[PDB]
Amino acid sequence: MDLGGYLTRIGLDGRPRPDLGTLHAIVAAHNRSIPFENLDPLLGIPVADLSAEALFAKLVDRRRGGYQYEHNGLLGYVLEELGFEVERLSGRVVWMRADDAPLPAQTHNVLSVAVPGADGRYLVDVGFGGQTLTSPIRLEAGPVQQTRHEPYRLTRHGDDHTLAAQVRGEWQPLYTFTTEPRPRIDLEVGSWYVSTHPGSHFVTGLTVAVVTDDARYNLRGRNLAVHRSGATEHIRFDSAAQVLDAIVNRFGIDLGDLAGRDVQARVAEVLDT
Amino acid sequence: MDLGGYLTRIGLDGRPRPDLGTLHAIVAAHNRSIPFENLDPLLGIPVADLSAEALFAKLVDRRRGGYQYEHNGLLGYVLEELGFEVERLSGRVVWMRADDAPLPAQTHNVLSVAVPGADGRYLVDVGFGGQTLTSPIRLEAGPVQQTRHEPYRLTRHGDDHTLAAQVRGEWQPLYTFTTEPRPRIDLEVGSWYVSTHPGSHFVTGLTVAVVTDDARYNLRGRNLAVHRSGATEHIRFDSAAQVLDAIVNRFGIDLGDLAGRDVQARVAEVLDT
Repeated sequence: MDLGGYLTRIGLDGRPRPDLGTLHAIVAAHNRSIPFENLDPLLGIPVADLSAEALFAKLVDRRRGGYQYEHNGLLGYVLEELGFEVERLSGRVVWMRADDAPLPAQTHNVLSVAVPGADGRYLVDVGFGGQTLTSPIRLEAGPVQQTRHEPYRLTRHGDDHTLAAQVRGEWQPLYTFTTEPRPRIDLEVGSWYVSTHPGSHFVTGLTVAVVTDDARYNLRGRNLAVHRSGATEHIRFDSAAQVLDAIVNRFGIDLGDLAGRDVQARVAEVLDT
Repeated sequence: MDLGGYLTRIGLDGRPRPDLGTLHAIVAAHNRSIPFENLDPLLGIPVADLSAEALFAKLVDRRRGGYQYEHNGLLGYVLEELGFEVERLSGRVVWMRADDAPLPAQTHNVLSVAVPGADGRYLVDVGFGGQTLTSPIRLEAGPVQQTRHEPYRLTRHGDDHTLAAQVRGEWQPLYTFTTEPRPRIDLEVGSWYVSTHPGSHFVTGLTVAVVTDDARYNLRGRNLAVHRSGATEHIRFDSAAQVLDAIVNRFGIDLGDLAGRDVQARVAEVLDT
């Protein structure tokens, strides 16, 4: 594949080896280089094709970001090519959901990754957005595990795992998942739903995110949240133009890709959704 | 009156001539260089002495900021020494007060400045905090006047003037005042009230502010608001430690003269007040 293109995109060079050190370095570089964004579903463009060709073309060659299926799909292919053993998993997002809420749809995709020298498996997820994992963690229920940012924890009931993050001193469940490997088509059916259902969070508004060594950035509509050590920031943009400026210059997304779609007018509709 | 310390403090040099250009330059330099702060009243230290000796020693020599009486007190002495003619005025703060609110106390102090060779007088106020005037304006009721930032406007009913600012598109009355010149003692009585009454805004919590060319900054307790072109920001500090960090490193306040008074514990008490 075009790993050279991917490695350049994320600010690495040369062929890295399939070891744990490389896994950490790639996750960190991906985190800071390729943003989470849902401009395609926002603009009525489905995310239907999760092939390597499609994902490299968009997230690497066209300097766009993507959402969960695009991020982890891409990284899945990259890690495989490099020599890691990769299974694609699906999950249900429970973030900020009430204790008694209906069961969510399977709308997430994460990776279970092994190094050739079988020291168990690692959860890898660079596609959850602003609160995405910034390190690989051991796919092992029980222990609190440190990362490049906040502590995270896996717990399980049978094969139903829950990933939680310690967000500003408070533990928050993010999503649940099983370890049953999923074929690409089942991920594509999920992605069709998330990118086209008129009630989908990723159809009804705009989410853009990126994570640097120092901070998590998460834009929803006009509202940019920043979580840094010791402080939160909330930046409220006045209008769609400022949002578009942030998209291009803060988040590094080329909107030339979306010529003739009236991005600015659609962003205006979702400032507060 | 040595003015060299003051001029260095605000990032100017030499001896500027008492003209309109100098008045604009000094206001702008003061705005960015000496912050609004009420650390003394917060810590039970009254602001009682508005002599040149007291105000220069604190706001210049000790690299502290100050509140309304200290700012406009200091600038009044500076402007007189340079060859301007200065009257000190008092006023009542009406910002965000209901139409049927009781009459406020006289808690503000502003300057009416005559520039040699120029008609009329100029309102100068570098002590109102985050929304303080960033240009001198003509002390003339009626016309909308441009500043380095937003438009401001004086209006008059009898001898009571109202200063208003167009804040993010909305006209907001800030304070009322008369043009009766005030003796220092009457200002000191006001400052005694503002710095010692247990219900005073400047006794019950922490207020720090500064204004740069690009933004207005206003901190209350743990909450920093920023108004800039196209956006507002709200930064929430985790604890007093980060607030003190901001006081020293962002606002440039030397806390050395407060050694031995446990500034951090007092700030901790008022993060949410």
